[PDB]
Amino acid sequence: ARVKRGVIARARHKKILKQAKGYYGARSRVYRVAFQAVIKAGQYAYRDRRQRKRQFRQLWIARINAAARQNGISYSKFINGLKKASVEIDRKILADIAVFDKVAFTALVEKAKAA
Amino acid sequence: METIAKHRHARSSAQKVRLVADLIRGKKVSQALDILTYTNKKAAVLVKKVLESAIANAEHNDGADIDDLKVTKIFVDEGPSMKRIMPRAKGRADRILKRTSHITVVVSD
Amino acid sequence: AVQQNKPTRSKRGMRRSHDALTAVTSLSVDKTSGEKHLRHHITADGYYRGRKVIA
Amino acid sequence: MYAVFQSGGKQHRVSEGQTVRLEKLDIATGETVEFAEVLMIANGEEVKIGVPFVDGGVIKAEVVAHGRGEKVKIVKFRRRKHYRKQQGHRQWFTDVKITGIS
Amino acid sequence: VTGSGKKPWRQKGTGRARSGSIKSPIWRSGGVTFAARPQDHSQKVNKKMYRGALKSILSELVRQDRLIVVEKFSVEAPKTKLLAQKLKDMALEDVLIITGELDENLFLAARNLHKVDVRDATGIDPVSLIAFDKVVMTADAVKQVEEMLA
Amino acid sequence: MKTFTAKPETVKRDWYVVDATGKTLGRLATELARRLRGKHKAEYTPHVDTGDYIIVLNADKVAVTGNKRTDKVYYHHTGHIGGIKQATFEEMIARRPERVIEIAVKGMLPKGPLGRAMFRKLKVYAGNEHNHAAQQPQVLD
RNA sequence: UGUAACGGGGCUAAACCAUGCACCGAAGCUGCGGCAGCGACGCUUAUGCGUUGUUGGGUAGGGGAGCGUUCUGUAAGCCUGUGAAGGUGUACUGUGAGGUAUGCUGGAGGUAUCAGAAGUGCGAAUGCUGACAUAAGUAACGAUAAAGCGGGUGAAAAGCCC
RNA sequence: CCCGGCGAGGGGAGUGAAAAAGAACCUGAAACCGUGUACGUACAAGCAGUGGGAGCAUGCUUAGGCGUGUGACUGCGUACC
Ligand SMILES: [Mg+2]
Ligand SMILES: [Mg+2]
Ligand SMILES: [Mg+2]
Ligand SMILES: [Mg+2]
Ligand SMILES: [Mg+2]
Ligand SMILES: [Mg+2]
Ligand SMILES: [Mg+2]
Ligand SMILES: [Mg+2]
Ligand SMILES: [Mg+2]
Ligand SMILES: [Mg+2]
Ligand SMILES: [Mg+2]
Ligand SMILES: [Mg+2]
Ligand SMILES: [Mg+2]
Ligand SMILES: [Mg+2]
Ligand SMILES: [Mg+2]
Ligand SMILES: [Mg+2]
Ligand SMILES: [Mg+2]
Ligand SMILES: [Mg+2]
Ligand SMILES: [Mg+2]
Ligand SMILES: [Mg+2]
Ligand SMILES: [Mg+2]
Ligand SMILES: [Mg+2]
Ligand SMILES: [Mg+2]
Ligand SMILES: [Mg+2]
Ligand SMILES: [Mg+2]
Ligand SMILES: [Mg+2]
Ligand SMILES: [Mg+2]
Ligand SMILES: [Mg+2]
Ligand SMILES: [Mg+2]
Ligand SMILES: [Mg+2]
Ligand SMILES: [Mg+2]
Ligand SMILES: [Mg+2]
Ligand SMILES: [Mg+2]
Ligand SMILES: [Mg+2]
Ligand SMILES: [Mg+2]
Ligand SMILES: [Mg+2]
Ligand SMILES: [Mg+2]
Ligand SMILES: [Mg+2]
Ligand SMILES: [Mg+2]
Ligand SMILES: [Mg+2]
Ligand SMILES: [Mg+2]
Ligand SMILES: [Mg+2]
Ligand SMILES: [Mg+2]
Ligand SMILES: [Mg+2]
Ligand SMILES: [Mg+2]
Repeated sequence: ARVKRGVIARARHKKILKQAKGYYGARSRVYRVAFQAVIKAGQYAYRDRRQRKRQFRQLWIARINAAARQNGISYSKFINGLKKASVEIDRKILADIAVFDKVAFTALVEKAKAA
Repeated sequence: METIAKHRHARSSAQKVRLVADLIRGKKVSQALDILTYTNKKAAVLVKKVLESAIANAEHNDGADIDDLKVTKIFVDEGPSMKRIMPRAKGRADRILKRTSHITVVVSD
Repeated sequence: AVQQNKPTRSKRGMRRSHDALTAVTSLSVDKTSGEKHLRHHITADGYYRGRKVIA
Repeated sequence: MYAVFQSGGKQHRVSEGQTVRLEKLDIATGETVEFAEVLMIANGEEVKIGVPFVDGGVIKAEVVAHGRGEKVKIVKFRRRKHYRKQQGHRQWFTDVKITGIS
Repeated sequence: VTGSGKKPWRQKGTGRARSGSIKSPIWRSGGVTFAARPQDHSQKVNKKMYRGALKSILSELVRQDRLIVVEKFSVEAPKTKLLAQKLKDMALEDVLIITGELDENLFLAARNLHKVDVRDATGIDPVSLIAFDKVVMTADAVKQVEEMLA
Repeated sequence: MKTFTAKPETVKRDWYVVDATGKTLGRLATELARRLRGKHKAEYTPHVDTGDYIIVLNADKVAVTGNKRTDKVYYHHTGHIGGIKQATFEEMIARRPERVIEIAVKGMLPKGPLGRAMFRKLKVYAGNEHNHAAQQPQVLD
């Protein structure tokens, strides 16, 4: 028996165009172009789930290095000082304590000074 | 009242008429009627007739009151084209489109 | 001769920006009859500067 | 009053009273949990570790929601090598409300 | 397809895509690459497979209790009014009546009745026995089927 | 949780003065580019112009080691048919002593709108005098 | 074509040779989840596993398990003017093909389940047909024999009539 | 009836259950061209996305948190067959 394939096409195109919804020019409107944009977007989305973790880790270290040199220590010594006193606090939090509770960040720099 | 009036299958193109439309928007009917009198385009005569329609249209049927009438939502929409075959040199044929436009106007207050 | 690959709605818009023809916004008023007309042109009935100069 | 603790292989800087999301646990939906994995307690006296953990620093929390996250789509695609691979993911979470810090 | 052999346009020269037919499947009108022919869809079933299946489905009706065995079952005259009423006393509805001694009276007045289907014991079927909810067999009919299948 | 990104409106900036008499160009221009960017501050963000305003004065008195007073060339094209103008570190100090520090900072800053924004911060002067006493700019070293 | 033979700034250390201790740095490795593929077995029995070890980049290609479409059977059953299909949105849900429920439009059909059969799924073939873009309101308006003014007609006249 | 050239076309009134069923007439997708509304956009370079992300425009229950749209600036990033 014959199968008209008109209902199903638009179903699977509309799925894709709805993902491209937002893109500039044809990349939004036109299926052929959108399909590529949607896939490349996926590739990048996958690729940057990895880079998200790196970028933030740089960004924290920068904050900590800045915050330490206010108190008079370079990051490399500050981390080695913390690790030598078996301190387990990660970068993410150190970058938060750097910004927020500077009285608490000061005491970490003393805690690290011992070693 | 919103009081619409329009010309469908208007024999001038969309882009040419849409150029005149620009001169009438948020504008007082009395002021807009004058402009189109002293604008020199074919589309001016075309769009005037539709506006001058819309005012009588508005005053007779529903709204009354000619003084307070501002042209709100005038817009031109590309209508059904008509394909004619202009022959070119060396035996090749070219489909020239005799384009048309739908001209709507909304005269409210 | 010929395009490499097609322009957009945007560019085509950008180009057409200047095609917007200006209005008159400068209608005269004839002194005697009070009719509106183009400056330095006669009126449609047949006046210019408050004097009939046409059949 | 705020404190720092590890749970889902990663730390969380939490205050007494507020809610926080963390990686899934094997606990009931409306049941308390006691973390003895505290790394820092900030107050007037900023208590810190010279060892693994403080000394007698407990964190009581109350489990609220046991939900699944937002969908994350995964498109592995090689160009000109006739290969694509669609895939999806909704990572689990546990949401907890902090009652007290000791 | 009803069309010319003629190459619509020559191979090269023109900028169009090389063709040699207006009957080719990739053109609107004329094609269908793999057009089906009238074909015999029926298949072989082994005697013993068929018999074994009828035995197997006819054995299951004893456990289901769909099979109703009866004595001298025959309507008085060719009238649906009697047959329709006599199923209420026996307390049935959607049936397959099977008889050895095929009475015409019983057949005539069961064409228009849809949930009833009358057969001869010779003409029992696989799908027929399975499809209908109840089944009605005469003691002669079961004697004939028993002896036929063996 | 998320990390604290800086928010322009809340950014309390500071003004500084830098005497460039007897300083090494690169060693100065680095230390400027660190500040202008705002990495010395603890609330640093790589998409926000957190860094401070600096007034470098006595730009003509800047020092350079070796033979770079003569040998350091400053090539720049004119965007024209074959116009490749050059200038030695002497000739640059004779003409425009501000340019020297400005280029050496501009090279060390990032490219892009934020990069150009954090250069506008820098204010270079040939003379010891400056006209920004209204800001009370603190002496930086 | 332009510095153009450190990637740039720039550097007398920010170059080099040697010793030491730091740190940064990958989808490597460990941490906490979640999935699948195998092979041992506690002895359960047709399987959860108390587990255990393990693997899981992939073209040609080989091998598994599925989604969906139209059609036929269960079906004179079941859902539908107290709103079907189609169109269009939204909110959930599944590892994926996809599903589920519902507001608008539409105004009459639809089809569970498990089977069966295919004209069964398209972005490319200078594919085929239709529609609509682009250049573009651009070139051109077909002979360099030439028009001008008045009056008429008519809504309107360089082009019609006198 | 009304505007209009005793036109084309339209608007009211009226038939009908419905006239965005009015002869192009069931449904009415897409490309394509429009009109309003929100944000962005005239010192900024490049497969135009993606990860971050202030601002701004907006809805909910609460007296504090969430969602949708836009996306300044910024790391990475040379389409598909
Ligand atoms: Mg059919
Ligand atoms: Mg889909
Ligand atoms: Mg010819
Ligand atoms: Mg090309
Ligand atoms: Mg293009
Ligand atoms: Mg443009
Ligand atoms: Mg060609
Ligand atoms: Mg055919
Ligand atoms: Mg075929
Ligand atoms: Mg640069
Ligand atoms: Mg040269
Ligand atoms: Mg150079
Ligand atoms: Mg390390
Ligand atoms: Mg594999
Ligand atoms: Mg591997
Ligand atoms: Mg069916
Ligand atoms: Mg159907
Ligand atoms: Mg359906
Ligand atoms: Mg289903
Ligand atoms: Mg099954
Ligand atoms: Mg096919
Ligand atoms: Mg197609
Ligand atoms: Mg293909
Ligand atoms: Mg070609
Ligand atoms: Mg072509
Ligand atoms: Mg065609
Ligand atoms: Mg065209
Ligand atoms: Mg041109
Ligand atoms: Mg030209
Ligand atoms: Mg021309
Ligand atoms: Mg010509
Ligand atoms: Mg000519
Ligand atoms: Mg004349
Ligand atoms: Mg002439
Ligand atoms: Mg002429
Ligand atoms: Mg007439
Ligand atoms: Mg309607
Ligand atoms: Mg039509
Ligand atoms: Mg109908
Ligand atoms: Mg229609
Ligand atoms: Mg447009
Ligand atoms: Mg600007
Ligand atoms: Mg560019
Ligand atoms: Mg550009
Ligand atoms: Mg880049």
